[PDB]
Amino acid sequence: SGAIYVGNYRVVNRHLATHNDWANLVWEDSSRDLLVSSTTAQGCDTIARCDCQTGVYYCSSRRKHYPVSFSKPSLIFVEASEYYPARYQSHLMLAVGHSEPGDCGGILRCQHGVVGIVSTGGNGLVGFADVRDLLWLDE
Ligand SMILES: Cc1ncccc1CC(=O)N1CCC[C@H](C(N)=O)C1
Ligand SMILES: [Zn+2]
Repeated sequence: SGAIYVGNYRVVNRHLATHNDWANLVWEDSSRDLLVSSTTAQGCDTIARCDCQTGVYYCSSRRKHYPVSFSKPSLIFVEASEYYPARYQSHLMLAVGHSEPGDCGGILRCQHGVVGIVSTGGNGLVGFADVRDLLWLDE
């Protein structure tokens, strides 16, 4: 689990969104596994605006942060789960690293700020849903 809080927005994995997230929906994209809901309180996470391919991610199944090299956001084939049939997920970044299903929502950060959140995994490869292109998160 996990979320990004920026301005009056909450960014979460779409497959983990709550009834409150859907009742205050701002934007959602099944192809990216992203959902953004509105908040009353103001968040102060910083979103990275860059093309960094190195960063650090939080892995809750190990209570540890790991440094990783990751690919640029792209369309990647993702196996079926209880939340989606087999499909291509867009804006996804892969790295060699550990993850388990409950790790979804852990933040990936570079020197510029928040890059994305864990969204997929398996076979020792972890995938992060990018948020750097969502320029509206700051206004
Ligand atoms: C994160 C993880 N790590 C290892 C094994 C398995 C997983 C879980 C995983 O990949 N999923 C399940 C939930 C929805 C995901 C999606 N965006 O389609 C795919
Ligand atoms: Zn960066």
